[PDB]
Amino acid sequence: FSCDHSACAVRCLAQRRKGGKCKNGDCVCR
Repeated sequence: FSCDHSACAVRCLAQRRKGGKCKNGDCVCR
């Protein structure tokens, strides 16, 4: 397990969230 900024970034931009960022595991989308 490892909160990758890339994975979240893509998973965010793909969910119509203009991407996001990881926070100690919590993938925030903004």
